[PDB]
Amino acid sequence: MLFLIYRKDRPGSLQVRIDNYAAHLAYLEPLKAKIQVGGPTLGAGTGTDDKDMTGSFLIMEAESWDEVHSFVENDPFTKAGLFAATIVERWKHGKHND
Amino acid sequence: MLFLIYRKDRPGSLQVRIDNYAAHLAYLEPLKAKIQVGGPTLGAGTGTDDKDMTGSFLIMEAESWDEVHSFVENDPFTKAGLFAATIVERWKHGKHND
Amino acid sequence: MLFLIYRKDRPGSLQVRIDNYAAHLAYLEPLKAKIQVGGPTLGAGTGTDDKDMTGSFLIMEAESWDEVHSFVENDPFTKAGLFAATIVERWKHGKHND
Amino acid sequence: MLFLIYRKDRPGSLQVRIDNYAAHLAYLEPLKAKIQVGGPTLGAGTGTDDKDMTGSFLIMEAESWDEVHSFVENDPFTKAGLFAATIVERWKHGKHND
Ligand SMILES: O=C1C=C(O)C(=O)C=C1O
Ligand SMILES: O=C1C=C(O)C(=O)C=C1O
Ligand SMILES: O=C1C=C(O)C(=O)C=C1O
Ligand SMILES: O=C1C=C(O)C(=O)C=C1O
Repeated sequence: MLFLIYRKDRPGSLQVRIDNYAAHLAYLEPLKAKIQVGGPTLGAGTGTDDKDMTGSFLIMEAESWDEVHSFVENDPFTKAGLFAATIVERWKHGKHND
Repeated sequence: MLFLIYRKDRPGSLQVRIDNYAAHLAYLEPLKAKIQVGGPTLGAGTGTDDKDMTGSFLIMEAESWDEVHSFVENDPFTKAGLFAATIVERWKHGKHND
Repeated sequence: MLFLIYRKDRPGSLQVRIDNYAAHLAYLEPLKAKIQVGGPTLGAGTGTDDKDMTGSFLIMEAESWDEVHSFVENDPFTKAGLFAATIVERWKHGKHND
Repeated sequence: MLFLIYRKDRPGSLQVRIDNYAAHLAYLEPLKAKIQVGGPTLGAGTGTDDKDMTGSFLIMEAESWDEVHSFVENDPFTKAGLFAATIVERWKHGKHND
């Protein structure tokens, strides 16, 4: 069972993301087996550096919305108040293929 | 250059999705090389059938927002008025790995 | 200083909303002076009854994102795990008028 | 019948908003009777000037999703490719009051 987890940083908070980035990745590390796809959303331009990060997107396995809820609630990014938006959706790969 | 393309169906419009589903997939077919990840969002429960579809999510390569804009504008789903929400974000895979 | 606070219920959770609706309104009651606009989003059709509710939208005064964060975190609806999406934006009335 | 219409500008496109702002307001002018609430979302800080605008939010009367769809499709802002996100929801004022 897969979930899309989309979270967008509040304006002006890039430094909060940076300050908590190592802790965020350490929080994801034990969960890596459950994360199918993951990475930051990016802002203006073509840059792909740390300074270009504007949010977090993951596709993750979970047994329940309760599990997803706790995962989100316990993220260092969430606890730091980084995000202005959070969107979660149950999801599956298209079964033809795209 | 990758973009997240998230689109959520209007309420009560599952039959519109069904009616246009073959055309939508035919529209995606020539673009398949550019689509890294793709599939429907799903609603209540654990079902993964056609009746459980509530929207469309894709991660796709494009050279420009203009290209993404046209791709969205020309989708049979868009032309049928299926969606209540559309969210597009530039994005990259996390470069450690998750 | 005004914020849009948009929150959409998880699929299949209308009964959670109902179960917590009185508590939610009681939670908003002391804050009513700060809420400029408020009401539920509605689903398919033209109905405007309790059964048609699909989420919560408010425009509210706050002195800080920290205040908004706590307001959201302490809502009976949030504690019950009602929502799949939460979007917050600083906002102002257009100064001509619309 | 009321709809929330939420639209967020693409990154780096503040100047597109500025360039099209007069045309946007002229497009809204004949519709003003149908718009209950309207204004720009705002970004970082406490500023409320043109430079602080990051998107458009309206609450508007319409007889149909088809009407909302056309309204969005015909906006100078939409035609200019200003937006990264568009969210539309049927909505009503809470009938106690908040
Ligand atoms: O692969 C898919 C891609 C989509 O966009 C959709 O809506 C449904 C699918 O099965
Ligand atoms: O892999 C990643 C996953 C995230 O959630 C993030 O925010 C940044 C990354 O590089
Ligand atoms: O009133 C307004 C309405 C809008 O849609 C906008 O973008 C800016 C404003 O000032
Ligand atoms: O006024 C209201 C405010 C809310 O947040 C809600 O969910 C329902 C209502 O009727």
